[PDB]
Amino acid sequence: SNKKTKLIHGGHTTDDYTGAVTTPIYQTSTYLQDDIGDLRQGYEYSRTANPTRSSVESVIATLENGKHGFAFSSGVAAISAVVMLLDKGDHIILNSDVYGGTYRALTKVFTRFGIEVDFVDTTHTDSIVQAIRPTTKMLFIETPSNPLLRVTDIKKSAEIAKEHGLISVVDNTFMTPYYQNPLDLGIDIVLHSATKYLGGHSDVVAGLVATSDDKLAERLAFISNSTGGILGPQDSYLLVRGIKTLGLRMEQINRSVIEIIKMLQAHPAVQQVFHPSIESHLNHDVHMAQADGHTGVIAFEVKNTESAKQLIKATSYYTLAESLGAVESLISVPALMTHASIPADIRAKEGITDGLVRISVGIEDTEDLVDDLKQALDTL
Amino acid sequence: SNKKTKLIHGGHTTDDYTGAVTTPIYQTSTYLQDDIGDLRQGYEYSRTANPTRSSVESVIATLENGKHGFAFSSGVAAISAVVMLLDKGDHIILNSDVYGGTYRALTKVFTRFGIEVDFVDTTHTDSIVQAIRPTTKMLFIETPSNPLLRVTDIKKSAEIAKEHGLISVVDNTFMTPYYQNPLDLGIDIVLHSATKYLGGHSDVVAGLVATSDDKLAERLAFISNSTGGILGPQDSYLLVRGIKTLGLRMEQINRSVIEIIKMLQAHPAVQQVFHPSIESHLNHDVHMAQADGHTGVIAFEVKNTESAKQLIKATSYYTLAESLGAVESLISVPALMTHASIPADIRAKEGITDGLVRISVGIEDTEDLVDDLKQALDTL
Amino acid sequence: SNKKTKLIHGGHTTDDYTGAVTTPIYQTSTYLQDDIGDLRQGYEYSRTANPTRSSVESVIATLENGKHGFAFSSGVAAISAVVMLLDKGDHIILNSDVYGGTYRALTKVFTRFGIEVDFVDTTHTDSIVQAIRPTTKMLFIETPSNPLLRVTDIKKSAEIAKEHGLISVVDNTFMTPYYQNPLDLGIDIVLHSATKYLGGHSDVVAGLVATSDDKLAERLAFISNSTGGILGPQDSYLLVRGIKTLGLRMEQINRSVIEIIKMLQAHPAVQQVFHPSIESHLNHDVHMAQADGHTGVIAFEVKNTESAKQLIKATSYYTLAESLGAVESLISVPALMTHASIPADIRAKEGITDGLVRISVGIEDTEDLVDDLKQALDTL
Amino acid sequence: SNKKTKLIHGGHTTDDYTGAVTTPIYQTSTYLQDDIGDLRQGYEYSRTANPTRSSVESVIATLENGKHGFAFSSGVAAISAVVMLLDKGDHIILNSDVYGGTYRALTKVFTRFGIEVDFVDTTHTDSIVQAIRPTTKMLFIETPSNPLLRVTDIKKSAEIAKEHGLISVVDNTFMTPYYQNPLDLGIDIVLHSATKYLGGHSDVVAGLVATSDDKLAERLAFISNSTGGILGPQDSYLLVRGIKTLGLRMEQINRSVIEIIKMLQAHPAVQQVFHPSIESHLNHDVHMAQADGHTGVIAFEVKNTESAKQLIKATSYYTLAESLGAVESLISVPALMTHASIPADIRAKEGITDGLVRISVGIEDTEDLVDDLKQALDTL
Ligand SMILES: *Cc1c(COP(=O)(O)O)cnc(C)c1O
Ligand SMILES: *Cc1c(COP(=O)(O)O)cnc(C)c1O
Ligand SMILES: *Cc1c(COP(=O)(O)O)cnc(C)c1O
Ligand SMILES: *Cc1c(COP(=O)(O)O)cnc(C)c1O
Ligand code: NA
Ligand code: NA
Ligand code: NA
Ligand code: NA
Ligand code: NA
Ligand code: NA
Ligand code: NA
Ligand code: NA
Repeated sequence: SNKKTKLIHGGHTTDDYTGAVTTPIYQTSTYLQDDIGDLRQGYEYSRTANPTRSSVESVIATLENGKHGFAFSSGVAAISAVVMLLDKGDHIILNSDVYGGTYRALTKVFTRFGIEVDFVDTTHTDSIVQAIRPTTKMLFIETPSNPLLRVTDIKKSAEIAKEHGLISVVDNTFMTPYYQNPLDLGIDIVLHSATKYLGGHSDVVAGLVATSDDKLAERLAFISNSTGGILGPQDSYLLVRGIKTLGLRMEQINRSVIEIIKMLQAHPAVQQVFHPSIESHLNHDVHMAQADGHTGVIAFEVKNTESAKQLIKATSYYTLAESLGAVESLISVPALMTHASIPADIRAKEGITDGLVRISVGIEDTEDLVDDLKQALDTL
Repeated sequence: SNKKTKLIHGGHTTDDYTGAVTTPIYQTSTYLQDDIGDLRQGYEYSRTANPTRSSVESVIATLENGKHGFAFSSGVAAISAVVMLLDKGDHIILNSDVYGGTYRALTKVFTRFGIEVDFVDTTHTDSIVQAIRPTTKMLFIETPSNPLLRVTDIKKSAEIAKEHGLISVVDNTFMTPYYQNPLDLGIDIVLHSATKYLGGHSDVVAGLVATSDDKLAERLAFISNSTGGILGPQDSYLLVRGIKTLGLRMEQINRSVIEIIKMLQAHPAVQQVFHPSIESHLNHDVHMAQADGHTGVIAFEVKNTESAKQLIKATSYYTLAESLGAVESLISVPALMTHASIPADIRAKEGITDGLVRISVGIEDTEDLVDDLKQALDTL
Repeated sequence: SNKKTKLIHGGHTTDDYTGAVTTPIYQTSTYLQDDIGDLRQGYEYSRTANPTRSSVESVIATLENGKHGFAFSSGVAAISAVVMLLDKGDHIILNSDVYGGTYRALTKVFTRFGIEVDFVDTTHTDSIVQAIRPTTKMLFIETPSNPLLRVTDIKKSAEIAKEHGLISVVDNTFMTPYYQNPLDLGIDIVLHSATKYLGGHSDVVAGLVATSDDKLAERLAFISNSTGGILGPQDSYLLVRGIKTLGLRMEQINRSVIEIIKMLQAHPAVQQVFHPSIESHLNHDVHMAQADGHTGVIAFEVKNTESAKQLIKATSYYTLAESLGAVESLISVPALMTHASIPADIRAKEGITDGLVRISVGIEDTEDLVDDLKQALDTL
Repeated sequence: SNKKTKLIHGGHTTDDYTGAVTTPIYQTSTYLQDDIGDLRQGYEYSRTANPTRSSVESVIATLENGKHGFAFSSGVAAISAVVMLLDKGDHIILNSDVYGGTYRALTKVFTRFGIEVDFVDTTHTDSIVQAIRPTTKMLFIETPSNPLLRVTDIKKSAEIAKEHGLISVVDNTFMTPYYQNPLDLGIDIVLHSATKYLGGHSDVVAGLVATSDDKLAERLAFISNSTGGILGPQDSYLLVRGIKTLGLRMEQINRSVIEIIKMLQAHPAVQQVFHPSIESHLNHDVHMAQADGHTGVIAFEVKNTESAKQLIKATSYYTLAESLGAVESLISVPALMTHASIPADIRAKEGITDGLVRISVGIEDTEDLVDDLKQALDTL
């Protein structure tokens, strides 16, 4: 019914056989057949299907109001499976600032296979309409994006994609199914790095894909069985487990995000703050129209590299590590950690200043996180 | 020193920190950094590297006398990573009868990306030399093959590939590193479905790749990090564990294989038997030159479909399931289970008769397995 | 600092070696020694200590403001370890209505070893003072208790125990360290069935013990190493993981508990309601003095057995199963499931009527849980 | 049929529901009930029973030709459960040189509960008959024992126990069910530290108990459910897995043991060698009558402490660690590691000289292990 209930009771996450209230971990590769071709419960080889992976697929299908779910060994494995729906000569439109691993896969792997790619600022959807070529097959958007949290209108992207015969894809990692459901907005395929909020405990690398489209689902299933980037049963189980607390975690994170943003906007050592909840943020109205909460990723500007490093060292509760969506609050400097390969002046032009800090808000106490960052900002 | 010792002490499979005599299971996704860019032990994100996966990679590199190892979420994920070394327009030569999942990936996925593929009978290596096009980049061989155990000369394939500038790849699943080491024979890349003998307990779906080539290793690492078909830590641990008993298991299996083949050749209800140990087998001398033992996969002909099904039902210790390399002995009918999509007359032409039976010998008692199959054959 | 922060950053739950932000799972039994007796990090045999178990012990010590932690294979293993601090002829005072497994262990196992036991209504602490014999060594209390949630004054029990030289023990399962810390109130030893709220996901059977007493800790360590009821590394890891969300879960549960109690008190098909938050509840003031929140266990009276069974069948979000502290809301009938062995008239005398229902509130949406139970109560 | 077959197909280690050829890992604590008291498959709470633990219990019952199996969190947890069959005032006869953890539990824990214990040299069974008191309830023997491998006649111990109404128990760790089956010889209860050979990979701490006695089984079940020293599902699964290779491992170990003993007896730096295969060993005939193979534990005398330490440092394939039954060969000095608490002169009197070395033979190559130890012995 309501979301926190659906998180607990949605999907199949009990054992029909023994009644176990948690999904059994089928650490197995093959299955007995009573007669050639007669499978007791549909299973014959774990690559093709595994009952624990099936459980987590069922969960992500349910939570995104889709019909079919797919678990891959990582977010980029999910993304590659989706891109492999295309053929050489086909063309993809993506938002200009996609995740660096997505960019790296597309421009360094799939263009070698004849996939054509254009990166486009989708904060104006007419920019998509201009980018459409006769060969364009796919529209792939993240919203909001990293690390500047640019918002793209999901419903209009869906309409554009429908009118031009495009497979529409949304990378919904930053919002999770708890706050944003692209399938409800006409999108064909939604995916996630479950490594982030869904697993939620920094202990699983996984990707999840959902669709309501039977034919796209058949093609994704064939790709996943042929290229084999499948999530194992232990990790599927840990995903199912971590998703149970997703609503509580996201809501704690959102409370903290509101307070932290008030603090950041007030503080003199902080310049621009990037987050879709700020009403002056580009496409704020759009985000509130397609989502009923916020991501825990915030970026803000301190003065320079040394200010940023001092910030990191002076916090007690912000941890320096890769990834986002942990229980811990994480802190990073994109210009040094994710965009250090881009030349400095291009970084500056794009907004990736040396003092740009990205925090991923965790589930620590709101007051502690506000106070800790402030006292660290006070030391500049 | 000797192989059973190297299986126990080869690779890094203890914890340097605590002294744990088994590899810790790093069920983790990210790692603390003491300063931006300073990684305590080289780890920063589990997709890129994970210490348990690193352990199993170290093992497969050691066992194949390579320098670099790679663990993927399945055998076909390893194969796809290797194929993604190529670009559109490049061409691959494979043995005509490759594993059906390899064939399916190549002809249904990678040709859509402009990879050109020719399937060629490599039991005569000059057939490779004829198939070489100006665009040919890769030579990929299984030996022995499924389900008829056709043998390909690995060292000559390596020489051909060297002389023509081809990346040479051997799928070494059926023999394991215990009996056959393609890298020692000049091959550039060796891979395995670790789902089969290496894991050895029917409880892990995994692939493993080894190379001594620094530049090929860099490209494989980049592909694996960008497309993300990585083996998880729990499965890496179970692989490391199962590999410990590989020598003992393979040797039990080989003893059983010798006895079972004597029985099969003697029995009147059995016609042709396919296995490289039979001296009349094509390229028997070649196999004995490149290997010092045998695969546990045998195929043999009974009269028809009903004979085969009666065989399956009458055995007590042969289990009907997919996969091979279990502790259990497995039995299957290719014509119904792996080649049922091919038209019947093509099946017949290729040797896949309705009565062709494939067994994968397990580690049960030799006498029990010989006697059980015989009494089942006696009921025809 | 504040509790939700301490839950994330309290204890040692990262890897010092690799920087892994989660505790590695040391699925290992023994450890290399560089020289006889020189242990790299203190480990020599997993029964005696295991680094994953050490992590969870560190967590429970931190969360209870103790100094030493101990993980056992179940709550009753923890309880038995504590009771084995005593010698034959020694005497224990417990609250009259202890958990049935505690009662069963004490009266059916440990009295056969000469441990003397008296069950006493500790809601009046002077009742403890009367029960003190010259042989009395231990005072063991649960608060609040099952299934009627009787409250015992922890601080006065601590004072009594100090003055009479008793080892004081509190079973703190129902409240968790998040709401009640008996060690801060003078108690010598606190324990938990971590099977319930701490693990919190119905997927671990475990016990946890904490103390600040060095000498009691030495004796508990010796007992645990000699009788061997140790929690394994995988379960220790899952405990550490589940404890991260304990504050969020308990707080969601508490919000639901307040609303559900308002509903129950209003409903005509419900008679008495048992929960320490009700101001007419015996020792309500005491509970609010020793705790800053509430357990999720509520009991209430419907009319009879058939009413109770109809309730169970008519709910959509209350699940019929054993245990408490799940993410799911659980429902049970003590008179049939936990006290069916007691004669009916004794049941009635004790308050365990046929229509006594026990719910353990989960983390589903508050409104859904209130509405679901009401509409089920409406069908009576 | 034959033992290696029974190891693979004995017990229930597949999933009836999905056909999974390996036991699912029920990482769960509780089970749904369709109606109050109606359990779908007999499960209601994992402490009481868990389907993965049930699988391993089934295996150990099968392998010991018993009827009931029990998995505990460690060998000493199994031993304590068995001892808790007794009441205060009851008396136990054990062999004089029992495992130090058994001795420590009995004399430091259970005597505090009024259990009386006598340690007796059972290599002459009439020594048991003399030790029998009117209060004697249990006869507990290890054979062969640690570290001097003293052999006790199991069948005569069974007869004595029957005639005097004693519960007879054999700790069968060192021999495993593969070579010695005390239940077939009249013994009431057999147990194991599965930490050693059965798990076989140094990655599980576990105990296993088997019996054919329905009433003893009821009492063991009640004890295990009340005191709660249960083996978790992940460890139960790893036990089931490791037991598959037990025959192959034990047989490799036995081949190595024969060769290593020839070498040791020949070498001039080695004095006495203790192992039941040596024909001059006390009760050699008895051992060959009750077993059809050998333990992998050997002890032998070098000259002194410095010789022993030089031996340890000079080997390449003998690892210094606690425990036995690994895949690795392990080496230890009892006088320093397991008997360092006993005064020196008592050590000497008992045979625990400073130069007494204990090796546990692993599954490395036989020649490597013989040669490695010899060249290390050559450096003295
Ligand atoms: C309430 C509920 C739903 C409803 O899903 P919506 O499409 O969001 O209304 C789905 N699944 C479960 C298990 C529920 O309890
Ligand atoms: C003996 C030994 C080797 C030797 O490897 P080969 O190339 O086959 O000679 C390698 N690693 C370990 C651990 C060994 O013990
Ligand atoms: C704040 C904090 C504490 C403080 O504990 P209290 O005794 O409750 O004040 C302890 N540990 C950590 C990690 C903390 O962050
Ligand atoms: C052969 C066989 C047995 C026979 O057991 P024994 O008592 O040793 O003869 C038992 N179980 C299985 C599965 C077997 O295959
Ligand atoms: Na459900
Ligand atoms: Na649609
Ligand atoms: Na090693
Ligand atoms: Na080479
Ligand atoms: Na910490
Ligand atoms: Na105190
Ligand atoms: Na079986
Ligand atoms: Na008997």
